[PDB]
Amino acid sequence: AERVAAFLKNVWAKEPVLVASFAIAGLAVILPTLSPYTKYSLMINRATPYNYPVPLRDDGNMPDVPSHPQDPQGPSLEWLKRL
Amino acid sequence: MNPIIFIIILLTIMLGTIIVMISSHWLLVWIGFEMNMLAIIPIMMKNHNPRATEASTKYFLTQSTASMLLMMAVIINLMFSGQWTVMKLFNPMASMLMTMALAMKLGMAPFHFWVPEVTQGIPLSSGLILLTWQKLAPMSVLYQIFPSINLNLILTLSVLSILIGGWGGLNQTQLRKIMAYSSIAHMGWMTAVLPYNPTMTLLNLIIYIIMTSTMFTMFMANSTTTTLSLSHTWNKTPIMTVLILATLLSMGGLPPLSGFMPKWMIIQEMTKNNSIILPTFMAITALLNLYFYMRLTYSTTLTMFPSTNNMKMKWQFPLMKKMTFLPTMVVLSTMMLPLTPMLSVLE
Amino acid sequence: VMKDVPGWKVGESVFHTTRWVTPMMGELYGLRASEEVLSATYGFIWYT
Amino acid sequence: MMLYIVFILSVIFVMGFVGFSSKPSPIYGGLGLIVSGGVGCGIVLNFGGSFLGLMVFLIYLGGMMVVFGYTTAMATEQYPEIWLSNKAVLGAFVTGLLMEFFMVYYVLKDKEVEVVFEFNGLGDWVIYDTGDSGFFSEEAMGIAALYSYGTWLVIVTGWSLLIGVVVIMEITRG
Amino acid sequence: PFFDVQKRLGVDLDRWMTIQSAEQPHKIPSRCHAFEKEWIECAHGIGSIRAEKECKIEFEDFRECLLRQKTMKRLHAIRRQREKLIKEGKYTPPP
Amino acid sequence: MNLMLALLTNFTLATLLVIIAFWLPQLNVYSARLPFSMKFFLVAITFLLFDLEIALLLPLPWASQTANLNTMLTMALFLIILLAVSLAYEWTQKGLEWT
Amino acid sequence: MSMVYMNIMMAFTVSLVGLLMYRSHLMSSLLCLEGMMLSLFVMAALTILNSHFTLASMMPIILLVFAACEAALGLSLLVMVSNTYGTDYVQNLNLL
Amino acid sequence: ATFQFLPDEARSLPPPKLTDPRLAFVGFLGYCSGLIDNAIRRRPVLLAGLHRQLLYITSFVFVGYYLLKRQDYMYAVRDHDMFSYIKSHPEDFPEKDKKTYGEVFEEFHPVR
Amino acid sequence: AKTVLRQYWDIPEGTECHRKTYATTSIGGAAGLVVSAYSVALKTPTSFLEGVARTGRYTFTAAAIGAIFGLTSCISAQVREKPDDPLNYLIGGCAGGLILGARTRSYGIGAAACAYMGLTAALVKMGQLEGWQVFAEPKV
Amino acid sequence: PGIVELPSLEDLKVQEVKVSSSVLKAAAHHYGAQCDKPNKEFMLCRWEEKDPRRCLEEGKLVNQCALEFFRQIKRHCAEPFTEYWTCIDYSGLQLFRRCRKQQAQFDECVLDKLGWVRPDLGDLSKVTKVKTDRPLPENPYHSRARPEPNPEVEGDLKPARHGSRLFFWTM
Ligand SMILES: CCCCCCCCCCCCCCCCCC(=O)OC[C@H](COP(=O)(O)OCCN)OC(=O)CCCCCCCCCCCCCCCCC
Ligand SMILES: CCCCCCCCCCCCO[C@@H]1O[C@H](CO)[C@@H](O[C@H]2O[C@H](CO)[C@@H](O)[C@H](O)[C@H]2O)[C@H](O)[C@H]1O
Ligand SMILES: CCCCCCCCCCCCO[C@@H]1O[C@H](CO)[C@@H](O[C@H]2O[C@H](CO)[C@@H](O)[C@H](O)[C@H]2O)[C@H](O)[C@H]1O
Ligand SMILES: CCCCCCCCCCCCO[C@@H]1O[C@H](CO)[C@@H](O[C@H]2O[C@H](CO)[C@@H](O)[C@H](O)[C@H]2O)[C@H](O)[C@H]1O
Ligand SMILES: N=C(N)NC(=N)NCCc1ccc(I)c(Cl)c1
Repeated sequence: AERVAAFLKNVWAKEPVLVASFAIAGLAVILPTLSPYTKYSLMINRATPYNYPVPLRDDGNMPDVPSHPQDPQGPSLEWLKRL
Repeated sequence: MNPIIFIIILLTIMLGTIIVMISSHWLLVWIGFEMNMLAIIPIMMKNHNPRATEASTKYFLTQSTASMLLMMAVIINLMFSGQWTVMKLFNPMASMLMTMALAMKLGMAPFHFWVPEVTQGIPLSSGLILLTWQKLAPMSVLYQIFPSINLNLILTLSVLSILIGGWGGLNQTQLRKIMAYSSIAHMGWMTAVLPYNPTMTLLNLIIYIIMTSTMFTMFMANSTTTTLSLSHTWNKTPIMTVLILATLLSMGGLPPLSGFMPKWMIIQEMTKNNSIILPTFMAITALLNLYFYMRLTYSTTLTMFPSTNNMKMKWQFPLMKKMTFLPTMVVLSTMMLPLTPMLSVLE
Repeated sequence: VMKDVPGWKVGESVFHTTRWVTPMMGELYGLRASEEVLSATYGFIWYT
Repeated sequence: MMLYIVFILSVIFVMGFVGFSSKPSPIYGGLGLIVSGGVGCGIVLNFGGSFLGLMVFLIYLGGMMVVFGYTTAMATEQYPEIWLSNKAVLGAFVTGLLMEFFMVYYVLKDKEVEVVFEFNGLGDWVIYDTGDSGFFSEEAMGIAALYSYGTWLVIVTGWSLLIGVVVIMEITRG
Repeated sequence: PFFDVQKRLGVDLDRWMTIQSAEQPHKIPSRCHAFEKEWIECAHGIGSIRAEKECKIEFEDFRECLLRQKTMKRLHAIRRQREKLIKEGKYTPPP
Repeated sequence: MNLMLALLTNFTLATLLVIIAFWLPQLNVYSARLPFSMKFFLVAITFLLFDLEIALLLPLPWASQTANLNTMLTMALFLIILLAVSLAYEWTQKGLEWT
Repeated sequence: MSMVYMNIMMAFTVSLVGLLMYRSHLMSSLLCLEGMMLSLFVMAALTILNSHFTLASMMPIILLVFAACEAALGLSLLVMVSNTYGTDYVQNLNLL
Repeated sequence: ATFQFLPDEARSLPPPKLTDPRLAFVGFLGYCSGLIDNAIRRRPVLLAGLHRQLLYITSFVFVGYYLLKRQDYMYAVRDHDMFSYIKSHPEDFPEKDKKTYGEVFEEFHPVR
Repeated sequence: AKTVLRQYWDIPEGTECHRKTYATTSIGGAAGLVVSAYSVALKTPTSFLEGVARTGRYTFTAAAIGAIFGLTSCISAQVREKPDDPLNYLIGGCAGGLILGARTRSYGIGAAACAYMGLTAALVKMGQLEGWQVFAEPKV
Repeated sequence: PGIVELPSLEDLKVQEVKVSSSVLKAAAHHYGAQCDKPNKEFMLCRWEEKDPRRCLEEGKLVNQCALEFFRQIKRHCAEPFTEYWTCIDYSGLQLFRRCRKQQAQFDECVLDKLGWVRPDLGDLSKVTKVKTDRPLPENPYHSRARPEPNPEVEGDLKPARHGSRLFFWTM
């Protein structure tokens, strides 16, 4: 640790541009895994509807699929509106 | 070259070849050839002299041209079938273009001229890669597209390579040019049987590589690139002359040696298909190779050529070259005929 | 136009299948003024 | 007529190829390839390939051909030969144009031609897709997929470019 | 592939781009999706020797969708007849 | 259409200004190797190779719309990191010095 | 086939003939090689775009990247040849 | 199977014996490689590095044994394929009616 | 080649001698042009006219060899009244071999060519009668 | 090949919804809520039948519902709706976010006079289910019978009879 602190101070004095590059590149690699908001990135991308949502042929055994878009069943974007 | 860079470049040569062999997509096949060519050029140039630069340039121009013809065939194939799967091609012009593209990469006659030129101009170890490992990727592609190859084109290419390779070797005193022409003829055997039994293509390829690696390894152990230099071997390492004699007799197809096996099995497959004239003609033409293989055995092992006084100084030092795998390769190059039924592992 | 052409069948498919096939541009506008064909073919690509 | 833009561009494409392929001075040979590159982009743009067309300008013309001309000035030619002064260049250049003119004349006349193979002459617009009303560029979606579907493409492509740097540095060290 | 490492390991290195009826971004279909799908399903598992004979109907339709050679011919043919009558004055286009 | 007219106008005007710039009254009645460093070739080639990989990074704004963000982010960083390794190799092998 | 394929295919053949019929400068042959790549790029893009094969939209970019990298290597050999002889004339490459 | 050296169905076949004459010949080849190793490096051919000579024989036999398994398996598969095809296609392999030599006519060619 | 070769074999032996002689001379001339093309491309002629002379030498020599073979072989079949006889081509093959000896101004080449072309021609006739295959289609 | 069967010009006539895209844009959210059923029936037919000729009667019901939808705006909410879609129409991208004040007026109108509630963010992108008496198509691709597979090779693996049988070898 004490040897590592001396090494970091030496490159801060001599190569501050390179030290900044490596620190920033390290944060790019590491922070996405530690961030509590990285999971919303997938949810938001999933929620964007790029093509028509083709309806399903109701067979009487689909209690979880809504009959109307304003019915309560089906995925909700309430988390997104609050977020 | 730094030894780590040399290792990484060699692994890139192997990786590109492996990409060709595992790919199901024509684009990745083409990438594998592109990757492979990029990594081999520096080992051709590594001695930095005008002859290596000329060889590298000639190799680049040949291989780049074949890569463009290959991609043209692939795109024609896409137009007429709408897919990229590595398999039979769906257009006869695509098949001809790919066959000629792959013939150029292999250095088959009449696209052969670069093989003796390039092999002479590069070191022995680089020539070992060029004439063995570099055959795998194009052969593995021919192994998969053969159902759609034109028979007359493939057999015409095969017959010319056997003729040119045989006549080309008769006039050679350079060992690298002897290997280059020997290689051209052997490719003709490999592709001649391909329309009939690809397994016998693989058998011929593997044995050719084993025998070719043995010769290059033995040339390297002594730093011999010419016939006359090789004729000093008896007065330095007598065992090497015996080993070179046995391998040369095997590369000539003489029974009971290993190199008889691929030609024996190819003759069988062709005759099962009522092909008598062609295998007969190929076998007789292969006697041209036996002549200039025997000539090397005369000047290397079966006679004793004049020596020089400074040779005495060499007696005091041992061989320090690695000669990696040589004892195994020479035994496999010469003593495998009793195990011929083992070819079924290639099925 | 093809009433008297010998051996012509009107509206004959070029496909063995009887499945509906989406018509290409020539099938729809093959008999129409070049201007509408310009708009239909290159209008979007040429719109700023 | 503008309906034949792609055919007309393809004619200029070919004439530019007869230009640099006849091999004038590589200064002028480079110019002909540059014009063909631009014309080649024009063809691609009229098939909905906006991104692909622009990469030709950016990478082919702006990148590779810039380096070609750069190297030409350093190691090939600084003073160009007068264009078509050589008889071989003039003969091939005129020979190539002559074939292209005849290919064009008969296609326009008959609305088809058989130059070794049979080609149609109604107009390239005929084969175009008639339905389109997605809210996105399909080409862009396909290219963006290089990072989701094409992991293996990215690995081998990136490795090859790194090896290119390593290899070229070895090659030129001497 | 020469060595089918991809199937052995269950890894998809490059099968995803081989055909046009494979999964596409945002489920964007190719023009000939139905024709490629029909031909592939016909020829599956029987081998190319049998396929070249027994799936010939599906493959010709697929090639017609890919290159539209019969369709372009039929249009090119109807157009000649039209121009003939217009020139000979026995036909008049509708408004 | 509008784009072709804009391009034609720009270069047509540039042509006219140039030829006019060359013709005005006056009122007068009476193939080798450049001695140029290998270093400048390597700059051009290095620009080319770096430019080719920037071509592969250009689609990233679209790729970030993907639901497969784990893979996209890994591949994007993998590419940029290999781009940095290329620079570090040039750098440590003295490919960036001018002396 | 469509009109365009005639001329694009003709363009590829012209550059291939140019490639196979050398003159003197090695750079001229390298230009014919890159001309072939260009026509392959256009023909690939047209086929992929017209069929609306979405995932292959990337293929032409991959082709351009690898061919440019191959071109960089070819240029490196050209300069190394020119450093040896002072010209890029291919008739100097006859030691072998 | 797919890209498998020894698929699972191969385990139904008898293994090669460790006294197989083909495996013995492979071991002899391994022994010959050991002697050639000594000869090229100018060691005493018979005595030098018996530890190295032993690994030559062992490596050949170990690899040879597995190659002989796949060899015998591939011929078993060929035979299995051949007999299945003959059973599936009895019309192409009719049980021909066989005549005795008293019934069949053969021309006589005197040797005089 | 397929078109010309099929024309030669379609004509029966010993009938329409001139039609046979056209097929062989056309085949021979094409072979001579092929040789000239490679010779000019690989061994560069000193001048343009020298290249034209070389093409004429090879092309006429090959055509002359083919012409005499077709003439000699078909007359012999007609004169002998032996259509399906390999010996007619043996006579024709040797006659063509002699012309090569004449064109190259050598008796040795003429003697060798007679033997080597004569046997080759006779074997081609046996192959036609017996149905021997040179490029056999894969059967098994 | 047969004849491509086509409906007559009289089968293809229906009252059209001849309003500009900014008008459709302005009413789209309420249109999605009100005309969902005939709209989702028609889209089910199209992805099931894969044939425009097979869904023309559902297609006409799509128009009839849209015309009745727009007549209800005309009877009670014409002036607030015109102010709104004119605001949409001004924008070159037809942006909702630049018109919230006019949207609110049009929304307070339909809610009061017609009872219409604007669907929430995410609602109109839901997959729904429709009860259709139209039978499920059997062979929408018009597929031919598939070729019969090659006979399956089966049984017990036995050693090769007398080994490899390669020439003289006994194993
Ligand atoms: C089993 C099934 C397969 C059967 C096929 C046959 C395989 C045989 C080939 C095996 C593989 C090659 C290995 C050959 C072993 C050679 C051993 C040998 O010849 O003796 C070595 C001897 C050593 O010489 P030196 O270094 O000086 O040490 C001793 C002091 N004088 O060297 C010398 O003294 C040099 C003497 C001059 C050379 C004389 C030349 C005649 C000797 C030829 C014998 C080798 C024949 C090989 C050809 C194939 C045989 C069929
Ligand atoms: C030369 C080799 C260079 C290789 C460089 C590789 C660098 C890769 C660094 C980032 C890789 C992982 O990056 C990120 O990790 C976090 C871990 O919480 C993942 O996790 C995040 O997204 C997932 C999606 O499945 C959510 O379910 C999860 O709740 C969320 O935390 C991200 O999906 C991923 O994008
Ligand atoms: C050395 C220069 C190389 C230049 C390469 C330039 C690329 C040229 C690409 C041409 C592709 C055309 O490919 C060719 O097209 C026609 C069009 O139907 C195909 O079709 C033709 O032959 C088949 C035979 O069954 C039938 O469809 C039909 O008789 C005929 O139309 C050919 O089978 C195909 O070989
Ligand atoms: C030069 C060094 C070479 C080192 C090679 C290292 C291994 C490279 C492996 C890359 C492929 C990994 O494995 C493959 O990748 C991605 C996830 O990453 C997955 O593919 C993913 O992207 C698209 C998006 O739909 C689909 O293909 C698939 O639905 C999805 O899972 C594949 O289902 C997986 O099989
Ligand atoms: N004869 C061909 N051309 N091809 C081919 N290998 N066909 C397969 C016949 C075969 C032969 C040996 C074995 I062992 C097996 Cl399992 C199968």
